[PDB]
Amino acid sequence: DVVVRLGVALADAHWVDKTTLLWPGGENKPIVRLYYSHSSKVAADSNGEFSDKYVKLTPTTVSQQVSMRFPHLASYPAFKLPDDVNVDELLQGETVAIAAESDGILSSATQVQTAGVLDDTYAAAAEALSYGAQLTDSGVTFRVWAPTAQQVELVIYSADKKVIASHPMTRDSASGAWSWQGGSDLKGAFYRYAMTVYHPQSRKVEQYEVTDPYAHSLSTNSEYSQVVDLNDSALKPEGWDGLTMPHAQKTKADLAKMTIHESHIRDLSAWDQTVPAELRGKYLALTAQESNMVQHLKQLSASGVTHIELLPVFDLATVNEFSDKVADIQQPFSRLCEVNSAVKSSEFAGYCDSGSTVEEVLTQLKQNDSKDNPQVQALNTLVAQTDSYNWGYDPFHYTVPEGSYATDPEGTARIKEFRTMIQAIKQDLGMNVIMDVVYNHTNAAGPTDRTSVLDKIVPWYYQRLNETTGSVESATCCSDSAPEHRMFAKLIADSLAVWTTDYKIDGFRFDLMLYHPKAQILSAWERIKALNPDIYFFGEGWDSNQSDRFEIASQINLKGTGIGTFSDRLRDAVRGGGPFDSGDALRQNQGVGSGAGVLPNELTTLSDDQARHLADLTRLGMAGNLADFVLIDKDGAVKRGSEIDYNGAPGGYAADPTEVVNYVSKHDNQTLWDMISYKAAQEADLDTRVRMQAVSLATVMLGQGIAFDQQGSELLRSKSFTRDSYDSGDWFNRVDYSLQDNNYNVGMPRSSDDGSNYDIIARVKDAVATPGETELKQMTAFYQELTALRKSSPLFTLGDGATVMKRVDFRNTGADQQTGLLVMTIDDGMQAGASLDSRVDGIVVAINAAPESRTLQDFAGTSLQLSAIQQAAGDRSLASGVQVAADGSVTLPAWSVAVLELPQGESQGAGLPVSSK
Ligand SMILES: OC[C@H]1O[C@H](O[C@H]2[C@H](O)[C@@H](O)[C@@H](O[C@H]3[C@H](O)[C@@H](O)[C@@H](O)O[C@@H]3CO)O[C@@H]2CO)[C@H](O)[C@@H](O)[C@@H]1O
Ligand SMILES: OC[C@H]1O[C@H](O[C@H]2[C@H](O)[C@@H](O)[C@@H](O[C@H]3[C@H](O)[C@@H](O)[C@@H](O)O[C@@H]3CO)O[C@@H]2CO)[C@H](O)[C@@H](O)[C@@H]1O
Ligand SMILES: [Ca+2]
Ligand SMILES: [Ca+2]
Ligand SMILES: [Mg+2]
Ligand SMILES: [Mg+2]
Repeated sequence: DVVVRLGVALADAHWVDKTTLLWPGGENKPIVRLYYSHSSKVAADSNGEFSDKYVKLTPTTVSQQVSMRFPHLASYPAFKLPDDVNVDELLQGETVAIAAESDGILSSATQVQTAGVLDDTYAAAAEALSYGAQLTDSGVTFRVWAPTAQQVELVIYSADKKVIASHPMTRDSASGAWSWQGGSDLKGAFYRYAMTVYHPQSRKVEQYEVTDPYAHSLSTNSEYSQVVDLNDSALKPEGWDGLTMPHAQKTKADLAKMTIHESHIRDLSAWDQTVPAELRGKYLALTAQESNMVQHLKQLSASGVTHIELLPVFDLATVNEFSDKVADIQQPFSRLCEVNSAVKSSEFAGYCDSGSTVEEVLTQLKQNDSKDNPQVQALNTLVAQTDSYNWGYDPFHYTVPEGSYATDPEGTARIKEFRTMIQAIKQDLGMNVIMDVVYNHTNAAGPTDRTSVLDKIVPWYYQRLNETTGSVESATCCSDSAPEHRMFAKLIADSLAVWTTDYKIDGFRFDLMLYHPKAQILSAWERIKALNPDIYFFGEGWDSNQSDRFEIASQINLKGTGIGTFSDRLRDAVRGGGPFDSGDALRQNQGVGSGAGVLPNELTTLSDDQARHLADLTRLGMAGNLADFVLIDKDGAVKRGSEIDYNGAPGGYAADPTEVVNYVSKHDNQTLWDMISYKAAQEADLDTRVRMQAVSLATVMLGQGIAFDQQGSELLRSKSFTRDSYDSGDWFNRVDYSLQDNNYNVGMPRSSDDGSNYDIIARVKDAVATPGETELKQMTAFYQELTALRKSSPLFTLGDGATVMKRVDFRNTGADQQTGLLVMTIDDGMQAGASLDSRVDGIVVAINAAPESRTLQDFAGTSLQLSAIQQAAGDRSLASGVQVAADGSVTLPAWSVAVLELPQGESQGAGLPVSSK
């Protein structure tokens, strides 16, 4: 045969199943071959010939199975391998697709992406097995999937990290998994997998030790995995096996009551001097029953907050778990200098031999901090490199608790402490627990990074790659994963199963769910429902550009599935603007909650029509953002929810309100208070802004969607205008449970991301006083009033979309509406069906997001009464000053919220029937 002669570039050939290669470079070329070398690079010798073995490819047509699996490759020129190819032999080393002209002169040569053929060859067999260090009756079975590795050894380490054994593992030909079976004496042992494996990024047969991707226990800072039996009673708090979910999640009416408090382990306790010092920033702070923080959460729970959602508490990578390598702001500046060489070489080096703590230094820097001298963030940006603080969207191991939140990060101790926290939240605080999970990316990839785990063990399989270059994509921020590949889908479901069964997690929030296939999220839900039939899944289902590779798990595509998604519709209508706003747009783009139209600031050009459009989105969201809900829009037109525009997209997208998570604040982007501070008119005084915060939250808390909120909205939480505070430390993320202030105006935010906002910040920042104890207590009262109202009646939380459509309506709609007045009715009368609430025949929710008093005549002649919960709050109520006249007319003061009711008599009454449209 013809010798190819006369280098390798890119990686645009795709070996997608046993006998199919997709490659643009082989088109119309007469000689197309797949060369391979076990132990070196497919390269030309001194002669210039390609002497490595090869498999010849013949042009062919893309099969239907291939086009279904990889629609983004379906137009690639297809080539067929001989049916007798030993795929397992080729996959052990480098493969290169080579095209040549009829004489054998090289036309192009490229590397091969093999994830498709790996799935087609091994995935079914490998999916039938279980992975990790698995303690059994007979002892232990280790198993790791590594279908391309040339060798795998199990390295066993002593407690002091001395090698005590290195065991060659046994490869299973059908699955490509490696196993090793031993005695029960290996319980508690540390271990890694010694890999000998070709990595296409380096084109080397690499040799390295890697922790177990199915690790369930770790040494300090995740350097070694550890054999554990999570069922061990020594790893459980007393009574763990009997722990029950305090809030039901079985029916859609159950789910709709979900009211989420999105929290972070350090944000909760890092500043609370009434938490024991040894527990600040730890899981166990939730057991400090006498602390300000825990007492505050207990009162929130009593008032109707039902779920704590935890920011990453799986093993993140971006905090060093070796305490001697970390300095926090409560510690001496001298400690910071000894762990942080960037500080020691900085303009702040003069503080190294001082006797001040870092937070004492930051405090003194506040007075002269400004846009022209952003020195608080200058020092804090250095502190952030070596402190204990990160949101943790940086996955190191998916199925071990984070070590730095434990009092002892070495070994199994963190498992019991994590469970002690979960038990404290459920049994002692009475709230369910949601975990934020981040399967959409890894912290790192490639053969060299300390935190690259999956991509060292099966290179180029667990990460999503560019079709041409083979580079790991970074749409997520970081190292994009590939949940469309079967063995990572399995890893995800197996991981969720441990969190569900062994840690008793009640629901899961999928970070960047839009990068997952719809089919994969649904398959995971099917598998977890077998373990916990009431588990709830939701996530960020924005529109993504992965739609060319598979049907994405988005808001639109999840309609009717029961998987929830955050809604950005009510969020942006009430907050104003969008997450991408910068500069003067942050002030111009007022929301319903900050007086769009009705209380304009000096920069906005918002029209009355535009303000009323935001109210349409807000009403639609209060009714659960349903595609088929019927309302009267700003022009008097009859519209389904899907016909209300949201930046060119159909606004209403859901089938049931339990598919919609409404919110006006979250860990991402500016806090609600900082948004109100950007947007409020200069003449809106401090007490008005507090009511703006409460009016904004009322659209969520009194709405039919699931209610979600940021830890501290009830305390007017500020991040000093920081938009993206993931690494902004204790300083900018502070929540003060002693109620002295809301952390506003503690220095200009990080210049790298908010520098473009310094001008507008300086112009708005000092408009009114910073909240103090009086305002914090009044906001907490407002907040607990809203959650208590939501909790008090099943009419707020109907759950079923058809039931919402049969019962929920709006008044003050159309072209003659009073702008900013949101009036929702919920029917419990005879035309709705059964009475769901024996105390009332109907409810009216009136939110007057306006600086005028408003009078309503819609309920004239009815028996309407102000809710007793709000009457009991007196002049501290959001309904303070509301008047219900004899004739049924109702007057609301400025910036007020009233829940009114028709009292139910001896039999079900007429109620508030939905108007015909
Ligand atoms: O150094 C790694 C990575 O750090 C930074 O990315 C972080 C984001 O800045 C931060 O906002 C957070 O992003 C997550 C959101 O909080 C979450 O709600 C959702 O939208 O997913 C995001 C990604 O998980 O965390 C990331 C990762 O730590 C930085 O911006 C990146 O450039 C950098 O590569
Ligand atoms: O991924 C890294 C990224 O994380 C954070 O950005 C997130 C936004 O904060 C968050 O609002 C969301 O953005 C979506 C909009 O909300 C939605 O209305 C629509 O426009 O889609 C947007 C995403 O396409 O998600 C992003 C992505 O996580 C963080 O703030 C960034 O700094 C960081 O770069
Ligand atoms: Ca940090
Ligand atoms: Ca793409
Ligand atoms: Mg960690
Ligand atoms: Mg009733």
